[PDB]
Amino acid sequence: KAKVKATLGEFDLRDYRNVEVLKRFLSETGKILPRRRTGLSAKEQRILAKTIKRARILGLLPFTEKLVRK
Amino acid sequence: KRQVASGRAYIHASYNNTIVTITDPDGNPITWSSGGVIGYKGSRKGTPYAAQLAALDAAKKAMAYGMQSVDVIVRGTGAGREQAIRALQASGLQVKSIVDDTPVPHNGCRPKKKFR
Amino acid sequence: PITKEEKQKVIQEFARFPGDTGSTEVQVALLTLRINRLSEHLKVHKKDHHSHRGLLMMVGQRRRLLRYLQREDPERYRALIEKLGIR
Amino acid sequence: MRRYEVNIVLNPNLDQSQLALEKEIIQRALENYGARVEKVEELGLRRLAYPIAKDPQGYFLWYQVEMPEDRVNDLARELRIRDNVRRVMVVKSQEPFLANA
RNA sequence: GUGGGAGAGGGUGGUGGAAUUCCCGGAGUAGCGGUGAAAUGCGCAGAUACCGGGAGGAACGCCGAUGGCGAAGGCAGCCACCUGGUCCACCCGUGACGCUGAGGCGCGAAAGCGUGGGGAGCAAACCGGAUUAGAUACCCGGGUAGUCCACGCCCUAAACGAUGCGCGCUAGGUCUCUGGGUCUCCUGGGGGCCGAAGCUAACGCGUUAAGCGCGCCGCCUGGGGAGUACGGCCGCAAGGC
Ligand SMILES: [Mg+2]
Ligand SMILES: [Mg+2]
Ligand SMILES: [Mg+2]
Ligand SMILES: [Mg+2]
Ligand SMILES: [Mg+2]
Ligand SMILES: [Mg+2]
Ligand SMILES: [Mg+2]
Ligand SMILES: [Mg+2]
Ligand SMILES: [Mg+2]
Ligand SMILES: [Mg+2]
Ligand SMILES: [Mg+2]
Ligand SMILES: [Mg+2]
Ligand SMILES: [Mg+2]
Ligand SMILES: [Mg+2]
Ligand SMILES: [Mg+2]
Ligand SMILES: [Mg+2]
Ligand SMILES: [Mg+2]
Ligand SMILES: [Mg+2]
Ligand SMILES: [Mg+2]
Ligand SMILES: [Mg+2]
Ligand SMILES: [Mg+2]
Ligand SMILES: [Mg+2]
Ligand SMILES: [Mg+2]
Ligand SMILES: [Mg+2]
Ligand SMILES: [Mg+2]
Ligand SMILES: [Mg+2]
Ligand SMILES: [Mg+2]
Ligand SMILES: [Mg+2]
Ligand SMILES: [Mg+2]
Ligand SMILES: [Mg+2]
Ligand SMILES: [Mg+2]
Ligand SMILES: [Mg+2]
Ligand SMILES: [Mg+2]
Ligand SMILES: [Mg+2]
Ligand SMILES: [Mg+2]
Ligand SMILES: [Mg+2]
Repeated sequence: KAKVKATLGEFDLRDYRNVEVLKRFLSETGKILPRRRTGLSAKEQRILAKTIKRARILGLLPFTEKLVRK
Repeated sequence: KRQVASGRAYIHASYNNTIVTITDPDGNPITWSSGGVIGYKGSRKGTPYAAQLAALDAAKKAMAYGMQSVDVIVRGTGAGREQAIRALQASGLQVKSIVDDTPVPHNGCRPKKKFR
Repeated sequence: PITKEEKQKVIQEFARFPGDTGSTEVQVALLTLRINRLSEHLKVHKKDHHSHRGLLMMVGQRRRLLRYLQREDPERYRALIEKLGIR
Repeated sequence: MRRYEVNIVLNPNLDQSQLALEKEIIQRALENYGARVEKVEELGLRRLAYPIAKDPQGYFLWYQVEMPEDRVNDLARELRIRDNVRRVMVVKSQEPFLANA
């Protein structure tokens, strides 16, 4: 399976307003994806998590979602 | 006396009981059933067969209301949490989609001693 | 907090000669600056205990440096103490 | 004076009089607290991920400013007191940490 | 000193969503809950389930790790402000200014105390239902203090790495966090795992020493009696030394 960073450009991990790329790092639900599927380093993941929470509080990223086909 | 022709179906399954509430596309309920609505009384209500019978009874009451297309919402976990959906699929109601909306907190409340 | 403007102001004020950075005089001056900053931070925020431990350590270091200065040259020690208003 | 980024999400349904009024009130708040406005980006209508104040959409504003530090919280409060302003997040500016460089 | 860096380090104020409970409303019948079975309990004054709205308290899912920070206790949503510690590079400044530390002083999980707030959920005591030869327990239903906050006390612990602090010396390999570098790698500084020499009663330790040395502090001298008695000190008390 493909990791998120493998298929992506040279993007800003500190931009909480870019929903297009931050949506890639969320799961089918609103959960943040683990490093196994994001292909990020520890520092990169640590920054991404905080930017994702920032975007969430601004109503740009979903706090949680609903699972399908279950 | 409603002629709803379409709606939602919520399956609340626990380890002590499984209940099915068939509702309309904007949230209000139409009919419902459970393991106690049907004959079973005690722990018998938590078996998958009771969940199947409850789903089928609720689906037939929906037929009495005139239900054809059904969207499924699932909350909880227990024996027959899947058997309810299986019977609901083979009940004669065209299943639109299945959704698991089990409410999980963000670590808000302190559980009972059983749950720690 | 303490930006480079204030820091360099104090350093150029307490230098033994142009270019000096780590003289005992300059060390005690910068120490006393951070001491006063923290002690004013601890006038409010009486429940900040870890910063209070940091203040204890800063006091200890400043006192050690002043003891050394007093042991080596008493006159420069008096000058420093009078210039900073300590002890 | 440090560099900050003010995000403002307010009611989308406003017309031009109301929107210009709220925007000029934000401007007056920035003036009164010593906020030098370096740049501005107005996104406007956007689809929220979750409903905010019973509304599925919101109107967005982003201001990069330079203002004194001890006034940031009071400025945030004064910005929040307005009814139509539903979200205020003041963020200290930072450098663009990149990935997959 | 300069210039960079990582962080649930601390304090203050703000702020977000999920969930529980409760209240208002809509729609909707006959049970829900709970257990190994059950019963107390709740439900026709309309519950449970579903939908919308409101209130309030407490805690922060995914990220999260075998991770990080702190002297220890301990510290996880987000934002801002105040502030501590620490690491690296530059080789710039002072010129032994160092190490330890009886006493003292400060900090010190939880529970507990006092005054005043707060109170969703949980829950000693307690009230019931079961189980049993009996049930004063485990299991179920309730439920107060408390848990939360402000301020002042309390000074205990498996307060654990059961390993005091500092420095130097003594094979490496592997995983990792964070810096620098001419960036298959090297070089620092933290977190683990194997294992040289050596150590150990053995288990095991092994550049994060329990190895080889040095300095300083604390403590030990058979078990029970007993962390008891007396005395002193501290404490509102419980009680602690
Ligand atoms: Mg049952
Ligand atoms: Mg507002
Ligand atoms: Mg912190
Ligand atoms: Mg903090
Ligand atoms: Mg009602
Ligand atoms: Mg009744
Ligand atoms: Mg009754
Ligand atoms: Mg009654
Ligand atoms: Mg209340
Ligand atoms: Mg986890
Ligand atoms: Mg700092
Ligand atoms: Mg030199
Ligand atoms: Mg010289
Ligand atoms: Mg010492
Ligand atoms: Mg001592
Ligand atoms: Mg204590
Ligand atoms: Mg306590
Ligand atoms: Mg109390
Ligand atoms: Mg309870
Ligand atoms: Mg109980
Ligand atoms: Mg009995
Ligand atoms: Mg020793
Ligand atoms: Mg590198
Ligand atoms: Mg450490
Ligand atoms: Mg190492
Ligand atoms: Mg050997
Ligand atoms: Mg070993
Ligand atoms: Mg050693
Ligand atoms: Mg030994
Ligand atoms: Mg003793
Ligand atoms: Mg004896
Ligand atoms: Mg005792
Ligand atoms: Mg005696
Ligand atoms: Mg006594
Ligand atoms: Mg007395
Ligand atoms: Mg005792």
